[PDB]
Amino acid sequence: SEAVKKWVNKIIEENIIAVFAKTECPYCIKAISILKGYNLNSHMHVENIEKNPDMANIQAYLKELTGKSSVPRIFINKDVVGGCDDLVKENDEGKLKERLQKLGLVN
Repeated sequence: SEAVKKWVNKIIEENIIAVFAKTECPYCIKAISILKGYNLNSHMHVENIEKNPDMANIQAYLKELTGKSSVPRIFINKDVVGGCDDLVKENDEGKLKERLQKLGLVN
């Protein structure tokens, strides 16, 4: 409960780019690949919450934070990006690059 929330928080707060994912999910894989395409590997953490005894608790907390329980769930500098579709929209429309520029992750 408190333990789960603290664990999720630590992932989000200690990594500039935090992705919560599940096993063999093409939208998780696509989102992570897009982010690595910006050379973000050094500041990215991917957590597979399907391989976790508390998956449902984690998903419920992600829904409390973001409005959705599904993965992938993507945070950038603690800001909610959302899922892969949200990432695609931001990427295509220049918003992702702008985010990353403000973080010094992209020129």
